[PDB]
Amino acid sequence: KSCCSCCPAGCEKCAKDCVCKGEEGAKAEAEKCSCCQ
Ligand SMILES: [Cd+2]
Ligand SMILES: [Cd+2]
Ligand SMILES: [Cd+2]
Ligand SMILES: [Cd+2]
Repeated sequence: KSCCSCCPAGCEKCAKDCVCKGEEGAKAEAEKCSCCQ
């Protein structure tokens, strides 16, 4: 699943376990993040 607001369901960055799973300062609402990019 997209598992994110900053990533789609294809983010292979999240294909391991959602690299941004940390809902701390890596807010997904952002619509996009800066770890997978
Ligand atoms: Cd994300
Ligand atoms: Cd991601
Ligand atoms: Cd994710
Ligand atoms: Cd990310």
